[PDB]
Amino acid sequence: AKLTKRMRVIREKVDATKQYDINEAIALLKELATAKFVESVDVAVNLGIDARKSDQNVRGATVLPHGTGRSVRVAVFTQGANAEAAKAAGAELVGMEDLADQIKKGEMNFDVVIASPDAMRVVGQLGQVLGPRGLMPNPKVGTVTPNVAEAVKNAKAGQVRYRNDKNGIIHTTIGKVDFDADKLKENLEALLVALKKAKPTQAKGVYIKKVSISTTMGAGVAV
Amino acid sequence: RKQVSDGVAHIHASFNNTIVTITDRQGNALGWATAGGSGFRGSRKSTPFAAQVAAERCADAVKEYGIKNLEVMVKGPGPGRESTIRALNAAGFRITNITDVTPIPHNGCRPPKKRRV
Amino acid sequence: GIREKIKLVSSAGTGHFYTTTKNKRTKPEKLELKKFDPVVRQHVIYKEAK
RNA sequence: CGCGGGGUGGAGCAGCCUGGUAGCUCGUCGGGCUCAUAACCCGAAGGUCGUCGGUUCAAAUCCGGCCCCCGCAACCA
RNA sequence: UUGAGCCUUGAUGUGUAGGAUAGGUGGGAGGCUUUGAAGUGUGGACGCCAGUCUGCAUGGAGCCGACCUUGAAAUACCACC
RNA sequence: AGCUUGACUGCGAGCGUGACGGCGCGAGCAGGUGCGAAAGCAGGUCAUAGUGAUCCGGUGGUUCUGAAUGGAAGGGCCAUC
Repeated sequence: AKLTKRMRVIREKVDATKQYDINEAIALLKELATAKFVESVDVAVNLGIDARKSDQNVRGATVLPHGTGRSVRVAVFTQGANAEAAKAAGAELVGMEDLADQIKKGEMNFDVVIASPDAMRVVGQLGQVLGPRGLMPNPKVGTVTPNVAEAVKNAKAGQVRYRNDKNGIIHTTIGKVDFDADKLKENLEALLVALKKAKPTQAKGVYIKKVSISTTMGAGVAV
Repeated sequence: RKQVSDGVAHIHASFNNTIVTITDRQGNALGWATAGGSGFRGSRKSTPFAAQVAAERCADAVKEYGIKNLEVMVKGPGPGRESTIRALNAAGFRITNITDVTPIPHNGCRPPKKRRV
Repeated sequence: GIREKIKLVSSAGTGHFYTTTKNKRTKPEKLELKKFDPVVRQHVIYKEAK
């Protein structure tokens, strides 16, 4: 005890105060994980943003070349034959009046929700449980729209949501160490420029000093 | 706060009151009580019980400082000078030594009894 | 006086605000009335009155 | 033309380098108890945390507006 | 030496409510641990008196959850601050 | 009472008085609205006190200006206290 066995099998692979590049860091991250299953890659980074200033609160979504590193279950709310057309275009299930039961209890087996403005009344009255879970459709980001058969095709475009918490920490799943190194590189490079586009018009000192990646096995590495 | 578990008790007794202070042997105070500040006025603070409530009230000032085994320094003529100590023992404290440290002025000021009539 | 001048926002998001003299700090009643606009000159809803 | 400490039953004030206990207490109202009034002792009645927001199930504890108070011609050109 | 400040070191969360001690907080049915842990009691340390640790009482590979159900959020396995 | 906000907007043939600054009366067109079944109507209240030019500073817009030249400051003009 207490340093766990799968962390003792990776002795002398990390040294403190060491500098890297993405191609060097992802080859080490693949070497810290020894597990038999397919493991995920998660980012957790601190930003130069002041908790007193309302114009420095960072939250929204983006579309990345490989998304979060997995396929997503998309749900679509609309009426008549266009619900079957949207199911063919890029959705796993139709949004029903009966589906509100799984929503209001918070036991939803889906990742993204799209709605037509005439069906929005089935989920708008559940924004208290969809909002804090990162599942809420919003007219200001085109996820409440009459053209659902193009909006579900954009729900398969590699969607990643982001939201900061206290001390300006922000979190995203971005891949697998089972991926090709050029694939894991292009998705991380796309996350970084989507986050540089998201920089506020006033920031505290240096906005993003480093980028950190982990699997939790042997802990994370910075670039 | 961490327990200090050592100290000296400074007790003073008058005809109508009983006073208690707890110090570390560096001379530094950690708690106080009186038979009056124990919630009594008039001659109710002269009681043998107000001298007990003073002991348990000064012990309430050092309960987190952990002092229970100490030595006593006594001043003044008041009968509470033993009524506070026989009660302090029944409150769970250990007494090592008791020394009477009352001063003896070489007169100076006239004794406050006056009368002169 | 104590009634004082106040400016209204529009539902069109205009830079030009409409002025009236109306209490907010001791006797608020608000105002929404629609008036002439300087950007397309076909009126806009001036509302809320702070 | 502009700033930040304070605002918590009728008054005064803690609560706040853990985000929820509504508190210390003065007065008001009513009983024990001494020769008797008060002290003492046992109790009762009444809170839009100035007032709306941000992040939220949640803000007295952090912030931002709006308001009032503050040593003071806030500048009056 | 000291008000304010900084590099360096070591452990943290019951302010209420439980069945229950959810620091804030993001993921999550498959995984950690495996000559040692489980738990409610007199003794020992501490205590918010609920239990946390320790030898015994004792056991000897678990432990755990989904249904159901408290809660805004959960109670394996584990990041970020 | 119902509807409505014309307490609108670009322009204006002309007329009355005051030493001047100043103050009163108005046909008719142009853009966009409203009342009304429609004719017809509205350029703030029943009308006589609810009140300063200018200098200056703040404030939205603007190549109109701008001293080598291209931006810029300052000024001009339209808005405005």
